[PDB]
Amino acid sequence: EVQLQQSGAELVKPGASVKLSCTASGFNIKDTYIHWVNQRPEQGLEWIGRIDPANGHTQYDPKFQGKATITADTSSNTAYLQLSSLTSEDTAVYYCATSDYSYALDSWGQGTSVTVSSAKTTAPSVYPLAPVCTTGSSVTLGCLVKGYFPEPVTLTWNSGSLSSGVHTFPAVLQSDLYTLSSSVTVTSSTWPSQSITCNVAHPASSTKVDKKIEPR
Amino acid sequence: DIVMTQSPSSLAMSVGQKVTMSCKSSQSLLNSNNQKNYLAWYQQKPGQSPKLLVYFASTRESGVPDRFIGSGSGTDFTLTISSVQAEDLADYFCQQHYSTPYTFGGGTKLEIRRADAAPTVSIFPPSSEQLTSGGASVVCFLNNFYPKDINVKWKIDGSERQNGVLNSWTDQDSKDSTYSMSSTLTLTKDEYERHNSYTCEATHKTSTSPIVKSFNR
Amino acid sequence: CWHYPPRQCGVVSAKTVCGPVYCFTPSPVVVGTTDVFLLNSTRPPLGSWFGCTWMNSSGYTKTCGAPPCTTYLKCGSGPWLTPRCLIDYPYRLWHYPCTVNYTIFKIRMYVGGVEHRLTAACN
Ligand SMILES: *[C@@H]1O[C@H](CO)[C@@H](O)[C@H](O)[C@H]1NC(C)=O
Ligand SMILES: *[C@@H]1O[C@H](CO)[C@@H](O)[C@H](O)[C@H]1NC(C)=O
Repeated sequence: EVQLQQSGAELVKPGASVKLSCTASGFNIKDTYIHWVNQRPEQGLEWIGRIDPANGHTQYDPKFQGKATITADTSSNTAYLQLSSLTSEDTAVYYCATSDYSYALDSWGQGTSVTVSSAKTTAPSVYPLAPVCTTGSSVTLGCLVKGYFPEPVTLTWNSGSLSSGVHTFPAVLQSDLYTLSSSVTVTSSTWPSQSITCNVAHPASSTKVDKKIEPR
Repeated sequence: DIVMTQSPSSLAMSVGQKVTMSCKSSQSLLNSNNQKNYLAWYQQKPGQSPKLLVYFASTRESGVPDRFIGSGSGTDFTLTISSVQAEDLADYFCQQHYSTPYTFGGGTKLEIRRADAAPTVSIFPPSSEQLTSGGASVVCFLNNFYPKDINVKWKIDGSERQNGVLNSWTDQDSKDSTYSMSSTLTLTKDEYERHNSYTCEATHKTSTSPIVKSFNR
Repeated sequence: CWHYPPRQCGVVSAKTVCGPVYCFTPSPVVVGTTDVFLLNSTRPPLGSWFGCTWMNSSGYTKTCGAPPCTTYLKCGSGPWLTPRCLIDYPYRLWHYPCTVNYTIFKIRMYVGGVEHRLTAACN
């Protein structure tokens, strides 16, 4: 199976430079073109360039010439995208993709989220949201992930085991701290007594918090 | 560069109906030596990475449902979903993969039309942990409603509060086709302690009557 | 080339080959000794390789396939995908010198539902 594993999220100051990696498995990257594409928040897709890992030969969208550099290391089946002199306008999700001779993009990595900002990293406070002080054969718990930076965080309920009934909401806002929330709805039974915990990772601040939800 | 233009910007159809969207290139994508048109279609489900549906205008990618059908030639292209499914909600992109730079269309957002649904509402007071760190957020969840457009009035003692309140919508659900929404009134710990009580009102087209959740203390 | 379509693979002596023995799954792999010989295999949805290619002492490019009947999936006997194209690999230009004029292309191929990425030299 053709698979592309991309490196983790990046915070990077303006003017600075960052290097992303794309690691392929289940095939040899020599036999493909590896492309990079970006997607700015709520926006469309845009080709950056590609490389022939058999060649080293690269092609770019002239507009990215000078700011993007694609390379590849065939001994580790990995391609790289180096970006330099970044600005806020480059804040985006960066994807790598395979093509054959056709250049149609047939397989895609999960993407790498790159935030360009002067703001300092901040870990979030994580607040268990319990219902007020009973049961209409349905009950909803909440998790409030507050005041962090940058995007992203990952939230799960009891380590992913609990998934249906889950609504996790896109982060806001602010000045300049993000706030995110998640609701989980379960059958009024198994809560309480069977305990529900939301699990939040803010990778940027190396934060990993499990907050059990408890009756007030 | 070749300009790609997609139509329409958004789409809404109910499950089972036929879906149609189009793509115009500023010039021919026809490889003469090949008699192939180098146009591709991609699907991007919310929070996921794009995935290839069709390439060479009409050749369907391996592992892609037969309901997905790309057609046309020259400078006019269409992607059609013969009978749409709940899971097909996505942004759809065309791309010419003919010449560098391989340019993409601006995308068509496909949504699923379904029956009206009123939200399930839940109000949550600030946790203890947050009140120690000196703050107070009241959180209101409005889940599994349709259509997207909903309004939340946060009432503190019958008097509307419109500052400190933040709102956030999910994308459309890939199974029941609803939306959910989070509303979070955040005040000062003692602004929260100075007052009582706290209410959020969910006014939807689905009723004359507001769904209302509240609490005291 | 000399082209030559070949017979079932069978066992080749652990002392006749000069260099490596490549087999094509269609992906180019390199087979070895005991646990370089026994290239027995049916077509790779079910079985290991479509065919192989090596080089005896005399400097002759030896090939072997499976019993001859994408049409390559049904019945292919090694490196050749079409009469005009063969699967590229390190020892391609040794094993197939007549093909140095061939243009190389990157391609995709499905075998029993698993995707292979190959480079092909054509014409
Ligand atoms: C090499 O191959 C040629 C032709 O296939 C054959 O006649 C010869 O016997 C082979 N020599 C050895 C040492 O295998
Ligand atoms: C490649 O095709 C051309 C055109 O028919 C011809 O030279 C020959 O068939 C092939 N060349 C070689 C070296 O096999």
